[PDB]
Amino acid sequence: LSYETTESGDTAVSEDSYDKYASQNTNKEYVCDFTDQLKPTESGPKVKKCEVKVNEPLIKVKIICPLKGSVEKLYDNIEYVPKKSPYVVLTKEETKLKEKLLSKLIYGLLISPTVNEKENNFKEGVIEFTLPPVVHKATVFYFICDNSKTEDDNKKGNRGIVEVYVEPYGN
Amino acid sequence: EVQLVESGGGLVKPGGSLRLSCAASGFNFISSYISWVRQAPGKGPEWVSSITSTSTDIHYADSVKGRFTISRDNAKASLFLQMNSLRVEDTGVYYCARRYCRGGTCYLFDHWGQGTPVIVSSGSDIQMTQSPSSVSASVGDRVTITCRASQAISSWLAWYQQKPGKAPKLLIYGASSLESGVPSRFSGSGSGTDFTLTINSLQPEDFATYYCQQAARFPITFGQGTRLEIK
Repeated sequence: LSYETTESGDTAVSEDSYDKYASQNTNKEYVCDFTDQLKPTESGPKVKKCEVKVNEPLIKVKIICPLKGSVEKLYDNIEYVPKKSPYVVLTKEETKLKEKLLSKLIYGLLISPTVNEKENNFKEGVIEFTLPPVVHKATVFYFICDNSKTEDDNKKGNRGIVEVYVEPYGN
Repeated sequence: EVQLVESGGGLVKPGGSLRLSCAASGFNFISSYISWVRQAPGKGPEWVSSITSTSTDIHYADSVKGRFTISRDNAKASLFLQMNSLRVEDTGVYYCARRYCRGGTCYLFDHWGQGTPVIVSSGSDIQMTQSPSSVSASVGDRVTITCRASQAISSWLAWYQQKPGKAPKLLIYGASSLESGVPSRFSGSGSGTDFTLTINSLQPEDFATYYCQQAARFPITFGQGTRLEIK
């Protein structure tokens, strides 16, 4: 671990310039899908920020990140961080993001080894984790699905950010 | 029972036209990514064209751009390649092969059709090199095939087996990972630009041609293959 990056990175973009949207909540399971949000645009590289706000128990979080070659030429230099998600996340230490094991952050958290019979890892498209029934103190951690370095003609991909703001719930 | 069947092959003269069709059965065609892949005489496979399931994003190879047109019909689980302004270099077997994601990439092919031949006659990119060109070897020996890329591709390299008369079949992905069912004698190794395939003990069924393929960046690319012959 011990990898270091920042929200803005090389995009040279401010938080006010982000295009912020909330997760498509689907009953117990909240979802942040970047399938169509990161394709190279002419006005790129934009920044898409998906905000997941869990204020209730036993919420499953699912994050979709398109893969190298799912479509041709449009996700070639795609990178997802942390590479060992969801078991590793990103926290705000100082103003620079650092890697942390998610089980240390939240206790009782349950990560299924497989998702639809394939590994629970961004390398297979999607990651999932089920928050426990009790969270004692507010926690925030981030994921990254960044296609900003992918260039097609004059277009450039976007950088995807997943903010997971968990508030205290339970006794 | 995944099945892809090609049709439309024939003989045409330079400048002529032809139309290929691929019939699919045994899987969800609406969620599948299917490409056309041709193999000319004495050459390894060459990606030609692909189309997303929604038909929104289409891509062609440079050699066939402006002369070929791809299309699909989800309801009838069919894929069409309309070939116009055909040239002698367009001669070869034309496959339709499904795309699947293995490891990190989806620049890999799961199932191939039998291939419909196309005869055209009247009388920048990653170059993959391979070595040797052919080996003949006894049962129980050790053979090592090499594959060199013209650009860095990390471990995004696959190996395909093509037994005489049949389509290729993926054996290794990620340079060193074995697909389901591949025997243990098959070994993969390498990273960056130089890669290697090794069969520790040659059994009679290993008789075939082995192609390497970079799954790193568009466009997909194969090597010229290495023929392996068991004596």
